[PDB]
Amino acid sequence: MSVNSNAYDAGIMGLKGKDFADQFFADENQVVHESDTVVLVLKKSDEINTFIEEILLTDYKKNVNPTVNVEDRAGYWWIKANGKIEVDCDEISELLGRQFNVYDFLVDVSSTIGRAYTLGNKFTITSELMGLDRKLEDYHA
Repeated sequence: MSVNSNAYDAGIMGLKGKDFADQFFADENQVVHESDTVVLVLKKSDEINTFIEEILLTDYKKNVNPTVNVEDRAGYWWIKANGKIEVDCDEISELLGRQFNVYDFLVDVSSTIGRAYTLGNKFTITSELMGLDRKLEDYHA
């Protein structure tokens, strides 16, 4: 009837504190087998923070692609996309140093998987190339 309860520090070191939760769900890092996904990681600084918000949600949300999904891991942002992605030159560069360049991105950062080619004002990074082996997908003897 009169069951008093005041915290659980007497058992928190065993109840919820001892349930081996660091061995239930892993996925800390899986292996990828021959994938044509568009990947590229950029340092998480006051630079990426803003530009990323714009660049992606501005163009990729308003009109560009529903993919270009970001993933926050240890500290840097994980920008992954399906098929191909393309960054505009004017949004980020504006906040990342107005009148900046285009190849600034994917030049030599943490990593940027995908072929980047710029044209006028807007660079596109591909990671598929339409499949280098579309007709040679298989060849034996």
